[PDB]
Amino acid sequence: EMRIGHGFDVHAFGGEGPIIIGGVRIPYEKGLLAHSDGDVALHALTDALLGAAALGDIGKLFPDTDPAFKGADSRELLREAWRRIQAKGYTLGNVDVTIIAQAPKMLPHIPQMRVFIAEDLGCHMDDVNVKATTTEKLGFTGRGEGIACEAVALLIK
Amino acid sequence: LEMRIGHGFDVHAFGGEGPIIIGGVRIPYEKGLLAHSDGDVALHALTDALLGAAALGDIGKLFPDTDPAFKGADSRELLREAWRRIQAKGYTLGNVDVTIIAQAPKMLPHIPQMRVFIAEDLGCHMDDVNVKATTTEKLGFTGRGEGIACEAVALLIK
Amino acid sequence: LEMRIGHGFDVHAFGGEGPIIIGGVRIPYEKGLLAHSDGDVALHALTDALLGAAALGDIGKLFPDTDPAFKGADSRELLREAWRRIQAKGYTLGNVDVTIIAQAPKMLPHIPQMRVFIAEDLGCHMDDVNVKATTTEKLGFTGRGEGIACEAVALLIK
Ligand SMILES: Nc1ccn([C@@H]2O[C@H](COP(=O)(O)O)[C@@H](O)[C@H]2O)c(=O)n1
Ligand SMILES: Nc1ccn([C@@H]2O[C@H](COP(=O)(O)O)[C@@H](O)[C@H]2O)c(=O)n1
Ligand SMILES: Nc1ccn([C@@H]2O[C@H](COP(=O)(O)O)[C@@H](O)[C@H]2O)c(=O)n1
Ligand SMILES: CC(C)=CCC/C(C)=C/COP(=O)(O)OP(=O)(O)O
Ligand SMILES: C[C@@]1(CO)OP(=O)(O)OP(=O)(O)OC[C@H]1O
Ligand SMILES: C[C@@]1(CO)OP(=O)(O)OP(=O)(O)OC[C@H]1O
Ligand SMILES: C[C@@]1(CO)OP(=O)(O)OP(=O)(O)OC[C@H]1O
Ligand SMILES: [Mn+2]
Ligand SMILES: [Zn+2]
Ligand SMILES: [Zn+2]
Ligand SMILES: [Zn+2]
Repeated sequence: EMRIGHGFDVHAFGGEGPIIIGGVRIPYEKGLLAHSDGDVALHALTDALLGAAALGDIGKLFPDTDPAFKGADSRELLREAWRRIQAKGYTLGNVDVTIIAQAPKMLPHIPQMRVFIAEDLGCHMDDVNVKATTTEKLGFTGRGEGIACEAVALLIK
Repeated sequence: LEMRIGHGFDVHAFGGEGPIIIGGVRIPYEKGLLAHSDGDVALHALTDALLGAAALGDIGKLFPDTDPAFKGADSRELLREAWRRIQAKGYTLGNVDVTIIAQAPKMLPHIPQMRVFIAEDLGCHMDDVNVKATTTEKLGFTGRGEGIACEAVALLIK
Repeated sequence: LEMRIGHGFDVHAFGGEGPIIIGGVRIPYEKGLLAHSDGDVALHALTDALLGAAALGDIGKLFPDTDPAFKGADSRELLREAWRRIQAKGYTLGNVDVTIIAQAPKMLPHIPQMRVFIAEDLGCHMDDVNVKATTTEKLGFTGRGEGIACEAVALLIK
């Protein structure tokens, strides 16, 4: 059996940098407003993984209303989601993540992001892709109001 | 033997009175959605993903804005009919995953019923259907309460 | 038997004179698309989907906006070079599905020609390439006619 999933997330800028994306602290004039650590990339990825396993989404598994997850390490959440996916008999095919942001520059950090995500999913780095694109000053990402991220995931068996 | 991927995306603007129909579910809201059909963004994006996997183009290439026969149409009927044409070509369902993007109303209490509706229209197990929701934290047209967007991916098997 | 999924997304802003180039096709329009290369949002998003599935990064990494060698670049050359690298890694094409998000110009008449170009660029049959277009009902930056967005998913086989 092969199964696909798709995730999508958005956080607004606010407060002071740095931002955490893909598990990586990236310097920036602004921070990301969030109940958790604000990791848009890892939230979208988790949604894509949960989606492929028909387990719902981060909001189902870890509510924005529970004080246990305030300030939470989004990597913990990723690892918890992954344990529950594996408990259902799933194994990783591949993941592909798309960070949508006018700034900061993401490319320097992508290698460490992939290190983190490969480790969290107990897979090879070769099964994890991350990329970035701007929207050329258009939309809320273009105007510097926030960052969006998508992910797809392919699961096996 | 063969596996195929599809992607769909759809947007409707709010307008007039509630309720809204999303994933076939009547959801109470102070506003409705503007559409030629019933406005089911979630089912429109799903349909587009299924047709795209089967390389049959899209929902426009089957049910045009022009035709007055599709006015107020049950998007489930469109879904079932696109599904018939996809099956006519040899494909069976792998799985589908749908992402509703909206600031409001809350979608989560309605997701189980949406999945029941979609699993039936596609003749599959409910375990092959996933629906989720996310806000854009007040950002963009969805964040400002102007509309709702939905995305879907589908895997088909031949 | 190994299959891999990829996703790409891109946006370009309108500006300067038409025509625009989308999916390889010169499309008459009142404004152009501002880019470093020729501005083909569709092929960029598609290239990213393919590169993503192969875990080769993205177009910005492969073809930096800083390098003058890519000024005015034919996006189809970028697509074919990315594809060559993916194939060197042992991948063959499952299928692709592309969604153009634009208020105008009208994409439908041009889609057959886009599919021919993409099919040629990937050494595949047209059956394995789906392209569709949709609007966001006058919402957001595409709805206001500010630019054009494109998403793509891809399935690769090793
Ligand atoms: N319109 C919406 C948007 C999100 N939700 C749910 O609430 C949770 C929190 O929303 P966000 O992920 O957008 O911060 C989501 O995970 C989703 O399950 C909802 O029920 N209705
Ligand atoms: N830029 C666009 C947008 C939509 N369209 C067509 O309009 C149909 C319906 O899309 P919308 O009603 O969301 O605009 C699609 O099937 C597509 O063929 C187009 O040809 N060019
Ligand atoms: N926030 C961003 C946006 C884009 N990028 C990178 O810059 C390059 C070009 O981005 P654009 O597609 O928006 O022109 C890509 O390589 C992308 O990986 C980045 O490193 N950080
Ligand atoms: C998920 C996808 C494919 C989104 C692109 C669709 C779109 C037109 C967004 C508008 O930008 P916006 O949300 O920033 O609206 P605005 O520019 O009016 O703030
Ligand atoms: C991830 C969760 C978990 O507290 O927190 P946020 O940081 O608000 O992130 P988002 O994906 O916007 O909402 C889902 C929440 O469940
Ligand atoms: C469902 C159809 C047909 O009435 O129209 P709407 O419901 O308005 O949705 P839209 O995204 O404008 O186009 C898709 C059409 O197939
Ligand atoms: C395609 C490249 C080539 O210089 O430039 P642009 O044509 O500006 O397109 P975009 O996707 O915005 O940037 C990525 C670059 O690789
Ligand atoms: Mn998407
Ligand atoms: Zn989040
Ligand atoms: Zn629609
Ligand atoms: Zn581009």
